[PDB]
Amino acid sequence: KNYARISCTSRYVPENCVTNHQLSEMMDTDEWIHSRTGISERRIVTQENTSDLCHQVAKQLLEKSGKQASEIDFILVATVTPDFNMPSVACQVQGAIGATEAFAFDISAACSGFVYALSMAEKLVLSGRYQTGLVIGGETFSKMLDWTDRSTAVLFGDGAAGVLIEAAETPHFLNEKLQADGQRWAALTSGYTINESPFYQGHKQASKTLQMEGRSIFDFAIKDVSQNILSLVTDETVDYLLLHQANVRIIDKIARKTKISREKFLTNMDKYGNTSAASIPILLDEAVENGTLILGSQQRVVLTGFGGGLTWGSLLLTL
Amino acid sequence: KNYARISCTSRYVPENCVTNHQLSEMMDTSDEWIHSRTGISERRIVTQENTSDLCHQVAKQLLEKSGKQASEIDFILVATVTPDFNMPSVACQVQGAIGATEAFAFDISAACSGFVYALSMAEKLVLSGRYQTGLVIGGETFSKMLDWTDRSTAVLFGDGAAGVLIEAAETPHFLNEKLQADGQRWAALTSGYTINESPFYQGHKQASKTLQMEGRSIFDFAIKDVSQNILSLVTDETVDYLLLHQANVRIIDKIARKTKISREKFLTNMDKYGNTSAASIPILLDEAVENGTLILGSQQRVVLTGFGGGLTWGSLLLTL
Ligand SMILES: CCN(CC)S(=O)(=O)c1cc(C(=O)Nc2ccccc2C(=O)O)ccc1Br
Ligand SMILES: CCN(CC)S(=O)(=O)c1cc(C(=O)Nc2ccccc2C(=O)O)ccc1Br
Repeated sequence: KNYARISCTSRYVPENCVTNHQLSEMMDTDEWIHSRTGISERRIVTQENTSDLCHQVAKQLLEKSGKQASEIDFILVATVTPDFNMPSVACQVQGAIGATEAFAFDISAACSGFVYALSMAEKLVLSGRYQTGLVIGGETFSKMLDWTDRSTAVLFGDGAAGVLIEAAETPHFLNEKLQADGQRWAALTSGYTINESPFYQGHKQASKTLQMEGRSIFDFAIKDVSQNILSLVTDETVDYLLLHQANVRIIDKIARKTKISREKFLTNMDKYGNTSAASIPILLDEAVENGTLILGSQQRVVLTGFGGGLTWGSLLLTL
Repeated sequence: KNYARISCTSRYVPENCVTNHQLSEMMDTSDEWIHSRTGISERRIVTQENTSDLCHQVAKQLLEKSGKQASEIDFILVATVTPDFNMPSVACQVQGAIGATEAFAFDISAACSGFVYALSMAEKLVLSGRYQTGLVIGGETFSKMLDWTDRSTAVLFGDGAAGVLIEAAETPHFLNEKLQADGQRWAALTSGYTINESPFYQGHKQASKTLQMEGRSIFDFAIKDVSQNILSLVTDETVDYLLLHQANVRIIDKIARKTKISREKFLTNMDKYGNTSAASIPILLDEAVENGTLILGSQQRVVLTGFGGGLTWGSLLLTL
């Protein structure tokens, strides 16, 4: 019994809802934002940090699935906006829910973090040493954004979602391709921390607040992510695709390039905008609560993420 | 042929070298004060390199020493809690600088247990049959995260990195592992907080990024929980050497006594490097291979055990 499947899904975002309207009044930018990106509103934290969000997801997953915290063999969080560098968010969550038996760590892979982490989760299970784990992508990008730069401030939201993953009799994780190219890392940065020790003599002026090269990542998505997807499926072999919800125009393009039915690409960024590592799991959980996807349906679903790094990767799983 | 094994090791620390003598003039205290407390004589401190650079060198050296081509690498894991950016990972930055164009890459956050956590992870990856060659580097630039006025913590840490090449093998090398965590104590050991000053945030948080360390809580923690962790894998009979996080030799002394394992088997490293966090074990590992103390493909029973922020701890039992 070596195979793994997703056994439960859960999401949690902050109740504070911020509209393009609100952001524009505040910024001076009207809903060219929506036609530009497919975004209408995101959720923004007013009191929560990232562990607060991931906690909720962890708590909900235990509730809905009816497992004890002590069943969890491990907890991976894919974030790039953790409360601290140390402790990891996962350790904070692991404490908060009393999963005494779990080891936990965070995975740093930007918008690919949830796919990378679900992939690593699958390996931890295939080994036979671990049966049950929680994988959660969570992010509070609002504390990284320079809110007076309308270029990006409008793009990102805060949120969190994840899944419970347990061992199974039959395979579900069918294939995967994980890729990266740090020869283009310049294109999407955040969270630089400046060394001001008495011994440091560099005066590097990297930003602490997020910064992206808009044209580069966009171009990178269409060409590279499209090839990565086609590396796993054609239209005949996939039923749905949950892509990192970073821009609806990317979704459109990737669909035409890949010749995969546009209908099959679920969308979400209208309500949540770009929540990075959280984006796929949020979408996933909505689609399940919508009734679009059903655990055990055997629907053929590919999850594909892409973002800073640069990183990208796809999973083909039968649900 | 799906068993990970360590096929090569290497390490890199900045050139700038800060002796107790120096800190003691700096911090206005004595040579002996520093030494008595830490058990350390000198340690390396960056002056122009970030974690990504220290890891770069490591990867670079593992490539040259193993005579492997970067294009052969399938994955790069970096254990670090002091990255250049949160995004991109140090792992990716390294992956760019060495043209490992075929490898995917990410960071693992698990503080002073990172290397062990990460090594464990590479085993699963290789074990799956999807990947055969990977770099697993622990590197840390913790000097940027200390209040250098405080002789209490700042005299403890040094910078640097070091890691291993892992390759697929016919015969299993990784025998047993136990990874543990206790987030109910995460307050004990913290760094790198980052305050939300968004226009929407109405919370009220102070936030030195500078480390906060509850000394005796984590000292007693290490002596108790680590010991029990080490014993669930081996006893004195079934181990040749143990590579532990180099936090403070007195922890290594007390743990030896609890486990009832020969003290000479616990390799020790800290005089000249100080506490290098995720770096500590893989640097100890490369020195020991220099000495010839450890010999690759000898079948020496070895256990690498880490413990640190989280709280995290964990041990790998592998055959060298
Ligand atoms: C030609 C596209 N341009 C406007 C429609 S844009 O470059 O300004 C732009 C371009 C992107 C983009 O390509 N984003 C990403 C691409 C890959 C991975 C992650 C992202 C992300 O936004 O997180 C998002 C928003 C805008 Br506005
Ligand atoms: C009672 C112990 N005291 C002096 C012997 S101490 O708190 O100053 C101290 C206490 C520790 C310690 O307990 N460190 C750790 C414990 C668990 C995990 C990691 C570490 C680490 O320092 O990396 C290390 C050095 C000193 Br000096």
